[PDB]
Amino acid sequence: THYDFVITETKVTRLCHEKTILAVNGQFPGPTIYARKDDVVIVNVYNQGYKNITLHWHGVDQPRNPWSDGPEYITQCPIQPGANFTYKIIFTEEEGTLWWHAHSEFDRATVHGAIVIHPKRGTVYPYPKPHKEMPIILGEWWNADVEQILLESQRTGGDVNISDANTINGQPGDFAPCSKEDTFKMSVEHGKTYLLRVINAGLTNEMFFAVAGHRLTVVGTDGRYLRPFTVDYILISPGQTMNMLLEANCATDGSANSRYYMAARPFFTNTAVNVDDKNTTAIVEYTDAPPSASAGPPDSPDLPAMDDIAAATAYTAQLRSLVTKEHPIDVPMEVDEHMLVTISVNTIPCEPNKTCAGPGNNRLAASLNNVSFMNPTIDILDAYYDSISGVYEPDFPNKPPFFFNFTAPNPPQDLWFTKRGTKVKVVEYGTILEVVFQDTAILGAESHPMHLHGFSFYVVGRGFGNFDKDKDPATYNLVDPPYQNTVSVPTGGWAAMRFRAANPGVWFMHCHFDRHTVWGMDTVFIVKNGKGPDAQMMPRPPNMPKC
Ligand SMILES: *[C@@H]1O[C@H](CO)[C@@H](O[C@@H]2O[C@H](CO)[C@@H](O)[C@H](O)[C@H]2NC(C)=O)[C@H](O)[C@H]1NC(C)=O
Ligand SMILES: *[C@@H]1O[C@H](CO)[C@@H](O[C@@H]2O[C@H](CO)[C@@H](O)[C@H](O)[C@H]2NC(C)=O)[C@H](O)[C@H]1NC(C)=O
Ligand SMILES: COc1cc(/C=C/CO)cc(OC)c1O
Ligand SMILES: *[C@@H]1O[C@H](CO)[C@@H](O)[C@H](O)[C@H]1NC(C)=O
Ligand SMILES: *[C@@H]1O[C@H](CO)[C@@H](O)[C@H](O)[C@H]1NC(C)=O
Ligand SMILES: *[C@@H]1O[C@H](CO)[C@@H](O)[C@H](O)[C@H]1NC(C)=O
Ligand SMILES: *[C@@H]1O[C@H](CO)[C@@H](O)[C@H](O)[C@H]1NC(C)=O
Ligand SMILES: *[C@@H]1O[C@H](CO)[C@@H](O)[C@H](O)[C@H]1NC(C)=O
Ligand SMILES: [Cu+2]
Ligand SMILES: [Cu+2]
Ligand SMILES: [Cu+2]
Ligand SMILES: [Cu+2]
Repeated sequence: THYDFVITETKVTRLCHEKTILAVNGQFPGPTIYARKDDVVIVNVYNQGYKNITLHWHGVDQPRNPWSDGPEYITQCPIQPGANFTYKIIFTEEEGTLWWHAHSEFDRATVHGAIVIHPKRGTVYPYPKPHKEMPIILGEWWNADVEQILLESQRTGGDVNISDANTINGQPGDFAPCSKEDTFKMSVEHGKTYLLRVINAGLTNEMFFAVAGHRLTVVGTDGRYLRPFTVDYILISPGQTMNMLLEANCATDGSANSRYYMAARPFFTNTAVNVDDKNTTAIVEYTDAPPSASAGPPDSPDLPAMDDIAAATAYTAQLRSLVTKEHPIDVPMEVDEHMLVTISVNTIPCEPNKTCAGPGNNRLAASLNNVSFMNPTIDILDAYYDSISGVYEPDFPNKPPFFFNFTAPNPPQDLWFTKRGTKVKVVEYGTILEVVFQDTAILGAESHPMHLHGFSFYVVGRGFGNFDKDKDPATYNLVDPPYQNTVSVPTGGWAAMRFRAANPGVWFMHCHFDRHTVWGMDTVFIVKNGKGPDAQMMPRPPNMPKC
């Protein structure tokens, strides 16, 4: 239950391009954290790299413990080069696959890895024990330094350059230059069942994923078991994890191919904007098969087309929490407070005496309820703890300031603009929230993977168009809604979720597309202390990084 994570400058080559990246213990992707349910894991982080950095344990509630949550300028100031910081990871309700990643600038492009939470001693999976288990991390690679990719977009105000490759476990696969020799491969035996722990650690796109010749029985997401269902492909958004069983029963007598492509490719609908639409591949190989069976290329799966919204919708519609005596559910039935949160990509005016590259030669930005989040220089949590004025404003609104036909295509150019601010939403301990995410069509309808630190939540409804507060709740799933930490909000639509705010602390909420995070598609919940020691935020650790 103890790890040393040294942030290292590491030389890595992909697509024949060598660069120095930040990595953890010289590994890209980084090491897997292994835990069992309810473990407490300690990670000593030594920053031996060239820049400020933080780490985040994605999907771990961290009850009463925002100090170890990681988001830069939200719960901590950064770990400076040459400094260290000890994170305490408190696992509670989570069982399944999570992941960890840098939470500073675009550093998670290379600084990320898996978290595996096994059933605790004396318990077992709700499904037959898989023969083997394999993390499958989907990601992106840029040939350029990712710091330079970010800085350039900061300077121009235009869109972030697309990645040069999509990757599986850091490897682009068979169809990228200088990549076929090191394509990720996994061995399977006929008749055995394998648990694929799929993590979308990319920065930019939701992804379709499939394995040629093999159906996938999805059994969990975001650390919570799902009602099992079997499919030919999945959709997975950045931030999400999805666990699924693969049954390796293809013929090993030579009558069938012995190699099958695992493949992923974006789900992306904005036909106006560029995208890294390159597929990424890995190989599932039946090892106990004759050498003649691997003669030709591996079989390829049918992936949905990149703009196939129906295929995305059809996968997401199947997600339901597993509800059993061993795995019960607690859907909040009586809501204390409703929020409607509009999600938009925006512009702000270009700074004086400069030309910008965003829409209308303005600067790109993003907003929640038309507030474009701006990081403070004293982190929110310290400001909250020490009652430091002039850092944040506790009046993030429950509703957008101006109602309009949110999802009507091509809104007028005046609706592009937003306004920066550092606003948070303060709630009393135990408040039951229904948060309805509403995509707008400003600068293009787009599916946003909204993520809440400190909590998972029940996704009780979703639909296309404008959420109707007087009709859509009538068909909410209040019985077994999926319990997620990151929700794919529909393209040009809405998603409703509920949770009890019973974790005292300072909790970031943001789109898990990093470009939208930096552009300001974020806010913060401050959950006040309740009554009782168990409802008290932990005290500040002695060696928090200085601001
Ligand atoms: C989001 O906020 C921006 C900035 O406050 C709003 O844009 C302003 O709109 C008013 C008229 O309502 C103009 O007088 C200002 O000049 C605008 N500011 C600009 C263009 O920077 C925008 O209307 C809001 N959008 C919403 C609420 O959807
Ligand atoms: C790395 O992080 C540190 C801590 O946030 C930054 O140092 C602070 O910079 C602000 C300017 O915004 C000063 O007001 C503080 O006095 C600094 N605190 C220190 C030095 O402890 C530093 O700027 C960051 N580096 C980069 C490149 O962003
Ligand atoms: C739909 O919102 C976007 C608009 C734009 C428009 C950019 C024009 O400069 C870019 C984006 O990044 C991929 C967006 O996510
Ligand atoms: C880590 O940082 C602390 C300062 O907070 C320092 O005292 C210590 O020597 C550093 N190195 C370790 C713990 O190995
Ligand atoms: C981003 O892409 C453009 C090509 O569209 C290229 O000119 C530019 O150099 C790229 N930026 C970086 C930092 O590589
Ligand atoms: C991936 O893309 C390459 C290049 O377009 C294509 O030849 C190959 O068939 C694709 N693979 C799959 C599994 O779709
Ligand atoms: C900077 O912008 C102002 C306002 O548009 C303009 O009057 C001034 O000439 C500019 N400075 C230059 C071009 O050096
Ligand atoms: C809102 O916009 C949609 C899409 O154009 C349109 O079908 C609908 O009629 C509009 N609703 C109202 C009330 O104008
Ligand atoms: Cu995350
Ligand atoms: Cu998170
Ligand atoms: Cu986050
Ligand atoms: Cu987004």
